[PDB]
Amino acid sequence: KHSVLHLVPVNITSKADSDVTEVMWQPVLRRGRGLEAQGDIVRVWDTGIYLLYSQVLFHDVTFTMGQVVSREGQGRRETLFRCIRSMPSDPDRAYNSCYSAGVFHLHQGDIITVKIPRANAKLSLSPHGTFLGFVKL
Amino acid sequence: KHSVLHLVPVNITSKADSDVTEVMWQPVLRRGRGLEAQGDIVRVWDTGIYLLYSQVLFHDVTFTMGQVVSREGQGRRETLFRCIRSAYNSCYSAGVFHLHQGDIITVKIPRANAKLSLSPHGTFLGFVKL
Amino acid sequence: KHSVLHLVPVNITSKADSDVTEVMWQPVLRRGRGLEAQGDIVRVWDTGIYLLYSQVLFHDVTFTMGQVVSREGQGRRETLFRCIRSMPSDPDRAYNSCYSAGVFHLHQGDIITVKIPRANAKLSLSPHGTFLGFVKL
Repeated sequence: KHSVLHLVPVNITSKADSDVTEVMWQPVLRRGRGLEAQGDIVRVWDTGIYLLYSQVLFHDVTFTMGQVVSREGQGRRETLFRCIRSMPSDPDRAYNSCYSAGVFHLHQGDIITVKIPRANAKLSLSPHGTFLGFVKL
Repeated sequence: KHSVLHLVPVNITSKADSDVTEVMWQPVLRRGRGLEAQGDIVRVWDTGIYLLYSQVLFHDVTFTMGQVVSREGQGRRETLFRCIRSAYNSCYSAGVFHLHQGDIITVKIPRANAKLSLSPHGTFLGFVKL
Repeated sequence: KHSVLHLVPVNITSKADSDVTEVMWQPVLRRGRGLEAQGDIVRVWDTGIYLLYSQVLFHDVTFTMGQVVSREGQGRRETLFRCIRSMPSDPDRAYNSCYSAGVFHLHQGDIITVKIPRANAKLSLSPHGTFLGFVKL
């Protein structure tokens, strides 16, 4: 039976003079031990091929938002995929979700990140609006 | 072999909405018998972990729309995932969830008389047991 | 171990009087031989049930936009799924990734196309923004 992990937000973080916002994740479903949430990143322990999906629900008013999913490993940062979505100007209509997913080879030791490249991004903590998960294939 | 069900619309529903618009679903691809379409709902007969995806293609032009995918089991109703958006506009989302025998799955658009497309390649619903 | 294919864009074909734009793909992740990328289309050699996903990032503004994923097989073309957005009013608010995916029975001898139904559509060739993939289930 395949290893899987579905994660939802506990809170959002944004370092001082960075222009980055990330999510502190918590597991709500887990089978197997190939994956482990460790705060705002997810560590891979079992080398192999994984379906990886990300949704973020944005409430920002700025031109465009979108999250970047990348894998740190082997001295590199590699971008796996990115979701881009344009935002309305009207602020009471800023409720837009961005879903992307793909299949990628991950090695044990790799760190997976989900970054939104603005500071203090207005991201929903709602577990059904913003989430992240994994299925070993 | 993984159990699967891929479903496409046959119709929408009734005037007075209770603030919701729904879809009658027709299976066009199946493997295994642990999932069953019962009109506007899908029943889960085999407890397990499932990929569940949903797309809805809107013709409408209002506030926000999007769809709410939920499960109701022994006692309690629970939102699994949602797609939100602000003349043709598709809204896709998906996730992996633990579904229980006896579960009713619903896909509800939370507005009255939403104009939804019945194109089987614009609005659809699916399950893969993992 | 399930067969898989993650593909990224090498180029865009678009015939002078055809109203359509296609993507030439190349695999960056491959397991098994049941699928074969070929010019602007993917051939299916191993009959089965497949998860298929597609994202396109559009450079275009002022165009109602999205992609069509289809198969040709036993005599006739068939639309599997599409993604669609209205991407008009404001040109500074145009960028949107369009993602869709589904599970489909593919037959040996099937060609899989991703098409944008407009002449000379401007797409990002970015492998993080535009991609196609397959997982046999």
